[PDB]
Amino acid sequence: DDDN
Amino acid sequence: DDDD
Amino acid sequence: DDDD
Amino acid sequence: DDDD
Amino acid sequence: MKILKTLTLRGPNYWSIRRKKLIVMRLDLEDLAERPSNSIPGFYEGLIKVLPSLVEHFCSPGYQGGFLERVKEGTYMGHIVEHVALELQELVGMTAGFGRTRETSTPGVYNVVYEYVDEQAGRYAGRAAVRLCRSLVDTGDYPRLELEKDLEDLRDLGANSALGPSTETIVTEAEARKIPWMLLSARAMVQLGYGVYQQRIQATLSSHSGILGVELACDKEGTKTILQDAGIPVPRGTTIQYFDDLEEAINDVGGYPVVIKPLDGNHGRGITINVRHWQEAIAAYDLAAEESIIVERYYEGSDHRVLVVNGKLVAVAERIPAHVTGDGSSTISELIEKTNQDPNRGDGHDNILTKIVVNKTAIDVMERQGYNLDSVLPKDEVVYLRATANLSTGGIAIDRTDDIHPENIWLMERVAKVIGLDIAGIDVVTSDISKPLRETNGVIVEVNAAPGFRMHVAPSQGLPRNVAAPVLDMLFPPGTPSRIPILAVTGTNGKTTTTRLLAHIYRQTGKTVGYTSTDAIYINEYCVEKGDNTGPQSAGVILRDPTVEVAVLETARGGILRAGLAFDSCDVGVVLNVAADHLGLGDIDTIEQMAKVKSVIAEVVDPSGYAVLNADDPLVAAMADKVKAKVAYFSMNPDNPIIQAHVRRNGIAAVYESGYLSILEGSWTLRVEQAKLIPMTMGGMAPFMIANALAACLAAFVNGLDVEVIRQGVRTFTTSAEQTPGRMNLFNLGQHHALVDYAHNPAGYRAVGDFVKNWQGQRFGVVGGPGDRRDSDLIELGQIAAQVFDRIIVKEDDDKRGRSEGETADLIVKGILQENPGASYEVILDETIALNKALDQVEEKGLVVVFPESVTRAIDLIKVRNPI
Amino acid sequence: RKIPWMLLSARAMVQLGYGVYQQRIQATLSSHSGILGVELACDKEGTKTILQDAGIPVPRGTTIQYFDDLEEAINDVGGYPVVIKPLDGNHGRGITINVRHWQEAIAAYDLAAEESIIVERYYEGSDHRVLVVNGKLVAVAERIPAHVTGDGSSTISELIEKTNQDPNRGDGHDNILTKIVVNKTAIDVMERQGYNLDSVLPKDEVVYLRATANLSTGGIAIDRTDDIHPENIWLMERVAKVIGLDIAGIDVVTSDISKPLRETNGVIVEVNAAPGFRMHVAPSQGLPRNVAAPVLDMLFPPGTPSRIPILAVTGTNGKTTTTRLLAHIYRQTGKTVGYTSTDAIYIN
Amino acid sequence: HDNILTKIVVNKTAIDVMERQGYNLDSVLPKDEVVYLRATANLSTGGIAIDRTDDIHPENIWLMERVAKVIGLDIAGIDVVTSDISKPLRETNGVIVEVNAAPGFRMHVAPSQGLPRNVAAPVLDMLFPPGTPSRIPILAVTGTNGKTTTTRLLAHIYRQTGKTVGYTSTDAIYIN
Ligand SMILES: Nc1ncnc2c1ncn2[C@@H]1O[C@H](COP(=O)(O)OP(=O)(O)OP(=O)(O)O)[C@@H](O)[C@H]1O
Ligand SMILES: Nc1ncnc2c1ncn2[C@@H]1O[C@H](COP(=O)(O)OP(=O)(O)OP(=O)(O)O)[C@@H](O)[C@H]1O
Ligand SMILES: Nc1ncnc2c1ncn2[C@@H]1O[C@H](COP(=O)(O)OP(=O)(O)OP(=O)(O)O)[C@@H](O)[C@H]1O
Ligand SMILES: Nc1ncnc2c1ncn2[C@@H]1O[C@H](COP(=O)(O)OP(=O)(O)OP(=O)(O)O)[C@@H](O)[C@H]1O
Ligand SMILES: Nc1ncnc2c1ncn2[C@@H]1O[C@H](COP(=O)(O)OP(=O)(O)OP(=O)(O)O)[C@@H](O)[C@H]1O
Ligand SMILES: [Mg+2]
Ligand SMILES: [Mg+2]
Ligand SMILES: [Mg+2]
Ligand SMILES: [Mg+2]
Repeated sequence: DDDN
Repeated sequence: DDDD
Repeated sequence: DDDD
Repeated sequence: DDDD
Repeated sequence: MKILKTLTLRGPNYWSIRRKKLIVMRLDLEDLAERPSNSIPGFYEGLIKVLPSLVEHFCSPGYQGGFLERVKEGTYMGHIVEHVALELQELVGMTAGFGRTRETSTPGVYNVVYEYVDEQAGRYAGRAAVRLCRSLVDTGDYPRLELEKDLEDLRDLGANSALGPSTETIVTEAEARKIPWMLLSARAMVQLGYGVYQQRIQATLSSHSGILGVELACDKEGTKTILQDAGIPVPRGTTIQYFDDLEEAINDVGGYPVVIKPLDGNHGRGITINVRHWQEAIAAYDLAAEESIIVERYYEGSDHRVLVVNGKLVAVAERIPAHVTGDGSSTISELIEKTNQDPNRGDGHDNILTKIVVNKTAIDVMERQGYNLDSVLPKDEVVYLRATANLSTGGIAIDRTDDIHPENIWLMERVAKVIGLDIAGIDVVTSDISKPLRETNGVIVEVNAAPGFRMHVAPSQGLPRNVAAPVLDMLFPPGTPSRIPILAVTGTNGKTTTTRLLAHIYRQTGKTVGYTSTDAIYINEYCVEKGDNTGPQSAGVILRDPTVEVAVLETARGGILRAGLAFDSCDVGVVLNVAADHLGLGDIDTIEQMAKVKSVIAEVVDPSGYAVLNADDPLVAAMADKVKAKVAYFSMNPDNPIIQAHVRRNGIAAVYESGYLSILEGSWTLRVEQAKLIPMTMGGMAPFMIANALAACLAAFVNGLDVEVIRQGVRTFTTSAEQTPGRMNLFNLGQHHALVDYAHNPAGYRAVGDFVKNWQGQRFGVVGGPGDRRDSDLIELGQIAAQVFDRIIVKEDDDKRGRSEGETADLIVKGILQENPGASYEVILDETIALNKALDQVEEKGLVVVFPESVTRAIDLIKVRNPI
Repeated sequence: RKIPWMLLSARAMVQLGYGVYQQRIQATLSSHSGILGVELACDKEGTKTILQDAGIPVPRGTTIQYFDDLEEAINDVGGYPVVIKPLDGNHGRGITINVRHWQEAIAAYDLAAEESIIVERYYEGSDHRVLVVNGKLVAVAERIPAHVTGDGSSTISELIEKTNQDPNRGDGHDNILTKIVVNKTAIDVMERQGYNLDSVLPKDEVVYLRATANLSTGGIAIDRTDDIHPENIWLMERVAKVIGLDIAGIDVVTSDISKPLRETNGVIVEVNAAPGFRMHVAPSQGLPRNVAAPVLDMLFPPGTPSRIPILAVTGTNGKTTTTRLLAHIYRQTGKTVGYTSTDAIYIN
Repeated sequence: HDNILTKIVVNKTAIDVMERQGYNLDSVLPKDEVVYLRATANLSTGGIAIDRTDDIHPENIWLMERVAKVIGLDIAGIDVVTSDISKPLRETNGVIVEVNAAPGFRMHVAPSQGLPRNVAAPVLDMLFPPGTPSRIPILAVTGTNGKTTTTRLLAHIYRQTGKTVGYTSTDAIYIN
């Protein structure tokens, strides 16, 4: 996943 | 087994 | 069962 | 005597 | 109507701080967006006849029927899909009424937000509302069969996820006491508390229940042996291994009034309680013989249950089996129908008592008493319909907690301690609980590990008891914490740097410190996981970890917008800055909206805690009026009017003054250290590093650390290459320097540019600009480089080539020549070993600033030149 | 340590200490071992789920409920070098550790099928046992299965007779090591290696006679307690705390215990509640460890008593009167006082 | 105390101090020559005080703390003569001249050079250590009728916990  |  |  |  | 995207939020979020459980649906109104109900004949009458309860819905009008005052004057399906999803959940017993609709993107796409109770039931209701609403704008009705089946699916979805009643009881009290809780991924366990203070429960077992105690309690022969060797009264009895020795056993036991049980334990099966004759013993035997304690003396009295929690008595209740009485000269079948109509009787747990059921077992129990269904009872005669008591079979439970004799209290507590169980149910047979068991000739029959609670929290007679409170008091004793400190850091730029420094400072106190960043998850300098670990799923790894004493978490807007915050509340909330990054994503187009996302951290700080705000930032300082917590401020200018007004009211602020980083506490000034002596700050020449240091120092201070600890922490902190790659990596190559950094939004280009301006060396060269995935801010970058560098060479033709070829470089050249067309404006395009290798074009003590697409390559190539 | 002890009348338990300071043990379980922890440790799927959600390295694998889906499972796992186990836990039975071919998977499957974790990636390395007692590491030992080596150009049956005469080998617990027994299972293990009893081994070639290590079957145990890397120590202690067990045995597969598990690509295979001690107190190589001392230190922490005061009264005349008065005096301090006399046994 | 510093007063004692230095009131001084008008320092006589708290060497810190402990005083002023407070006293040949019980604070809370220090905070921290109370529970009872009866019952209930309970009524003042 990507959290930004 | 639970709740004896 | 013991001594696993 | 105080404040030495 | 099409659904494009669905998000489930679990925790404080953008839409609401208190409404933690929300579903956000991105709904595409391909049709209907052009037809505001009046344009859809029949779409008023069909909706009200299908869902007649939709009068209880209010909208802008504060009226019953406020929803229905509209509908005919449409809302373009906003409100209608929203209200239908909420009502479909209400119709099956799940209560949720918060909701909102907002238009986004291009016309016709809406964000529909509604409250849920159960996660799957919530999403189901959303999809069902869309189908119902789309049928009624096609035709004038919705077939009842397609409504009833959906209501049936919602009832099952919300049933499958339910906690059992013993866990609901503990959890409800835990919430009243502000103890956080989580479900775990295995064996139906629930976690209570964070970090080193966590406890686990499962139903009526807990982290304090020992295995030796629980196993002994399940061994009936073992239990009896241990208790009689302690001087505790138990039934007299023996053993027969399925030989016809029944007639011999009664010689040791005391004659015929005996109890015959299956030798093993397989529910209440094959048991005769009061054997009166030899042939009865044989029939009991033949049933006992079905399984793998067979002749016990029978004792007279009532069946009492005693609950002991921590070696201390909590509750006592008397249990009686289902029965009817001679309430006039009526028959048994008439008496059963008369009392089975009592309003307190029904199925499941929706009542106190349940229904009496006549079956072959009721007939067998009545035959032994000399009665059958058509028999008329003598006045006040009682007939039992069951052999044993149980609320689930129609019996009753009477609270007798205040009638138990002091000696009996002492004995019950001693029994639990002898068998080694914390939470225990003790089964006692006695004619009078108010007299000592030795005088009434009573006995202790069974000790049960992990007992249930319905009979004590919902008795049929007497007053209900709060059973959970004594359990939580042993798990979380008075005066002790259930939480560890949480320091949450957010803002557009500077989070990772601030997070590593703050964790470093706490670590100097010798505690275990866990933290999450965009690079990895760490505990005391060991890496647990690598990759972008911001967001609620990573925060959970630290909070569930049994060794962590302090949690420091960088928080990003991706995590907030996609799933909410993982922790509900915190002690320190730090907001560093708001800037125009990530606009257009996540339905946030403006800076005013971006500020509402960042303010989520400030608004979840516990009232006893602090919010740390940047007084030099007009969007951030303004958050002070939403915060319920105390407010502390930091700034790079001691004369900032906010700071002055604040310290005059005895607040706390951190400012940069006279070369020092200092804390203003009321009228007193505390100097921590000099900017030039703190290694993360490049000799005091990087104002953005100073601001990040002030925020870390102030957060540590307001949360109770001493100044000396803070000084030690700032002095020993480093941000060298390969620890913080791409973040101010300055390389020394003889009389020459090169700097590798990785800006994104314009604020990072200005922050680096100020470092460069202070470089009292020779030429200032830059070897780059933006990639192809930026919006129209290429000119702004060119304008920034134009006034900071005297050697500007463009390489914006990277390998990714997100758009065409060299157009990005062409736009940068346009921008840089707009402000200062006298800096050798070469465009070379290549950025592998072409422009980032051409360092020999810069004289001694000049500085080369590199903005690579890939940091890994930039810091590899610079090493080929053998740096110091 | 002068701690009094007694046997109890039920379930083979032993009591340590008197009155309010008593503790109970049973084999390797104690009064400090929680039930939730012990049950989780016996649930292999549950254990794996809890540990991977904590960032702890475990084997990659899947589930097949006795359907011939073996060929599909290898697609998620990583190809043919896999481990096939009985789905349930019924001793070391029906297990193939290194499956190399499709038909082998089927034979393994047919044995796995006997019971009620079926395709796991196979990892290379030695089998190490780590003992943790109170959230703190106590001992580490490397286990190797019964084997013979190419100690000159001799046959396997000759090599077995040569080493099975070693004076440190014998029955029960009267020795350190035990005897090597050739049976149909030794033959099956040797066939997979390309050898049989009359085969001559190349110098220093090793042939295993058993699939798994165990001192009771003729294997060996080497103490490696002082060779374990600080990061690996940290991880092992964290594993015991995550699964909630005080005394735990952790089974680790790795090629080198002196390097971090993430660098050697090692895994944690099993967490065992209530482990035995022979391999740590009587190793075949290395120095013996006092395993009990860390256990008694958690049960009876330094500085605390294991006994309650005892006042014994005797003599021809006056005992009962003196006994009741003395008990009465102590009782004025608010303590629980128990006493025995010729009339009765009383507590408070 | 309406200022930081006070006035310089010329008197017979200023004259005596200047005579020993070879100067008098009409003398012209060489550039940067310093003439003292008093034998000893004191803010109340027109001298100055400079904060040097952050310039003291770790060994000197250790020695000063040991001196207070040897003489048995909690709050103490120690008079030290040295040419350089940043070097160990054994290297600069410095001495400890006097230990003063119960010292004053003006020179530390209102210095003429350097930053002011919050001297009181370390005193209150020893008297009322962190985490401890400075107050006892107070239960105040009022109203037109029933006060005395309510007061005696409430005091009786608290007393069952074994604490010392004091109370006042219209009849008397009682303790336990
Ligand atoms: N010796 C006895 N004298 C009188 N009543 C007894 C005697 N032994 C058991 N009972 C009662 O008869 C019932 C039998 O339950 P038992 O003690 O066998 O436990 P169990 O096997 O868990 O069954 P259940 O679930 O029905 O309680 C209980 O209501 C108990 O109170
Ligand atoms: N306070 C600041 N204001 C403006 N720019 C800053 C500030 N601090 C750092 N920067 C610049 O922005 C860059 C962002 O680095 P950092 O990793 O600290 O950002 P972040 O906001 O934590 O991360 P991300 O954008 O990856 O979520 C820094 O390398 C620097 O160039
Ligand atoms: N994925 C794997 N890769 C390599 N070796 C493995 C793997 N899984 C298990 N083993 C090893 O194979 C053996 C199988 O034991 P397993 O883990 O199945 O435990 P068990 O059922 O208690 O059996 P046993 O009593 O033989 O240990 C052990 O020696 C273990 O170290
Ligand atoms: N110190 C004494 N010396 C001689 N006679 C005593 C003394 N104390 C008691 N007696 C007498 O002896 C009797 C024995 O009473 P007591 O129950 O105290 O004796 P005991 O020795 O404790 O008991 P027992 O003989 O039953 O074991 C007393 O009732 C009294 O008459
Ligand atoms: N709650 C009440 N409401 C009304 N009258 C009360 C109440 N309690 C007591 N009284 C009456 O008023 C009288 C006042 O007695 P008490 O000493 O308790 O009064 P007080 O208000 O405490 O005293 P004082 O008026 O002397 O300051 C009692 O004797 C009784 O007759
Ligand atoms: Mg960002
Ligand atoms: Mg970051
Ligand atoms: Mg006697
Ligand atoms: Mg009064």
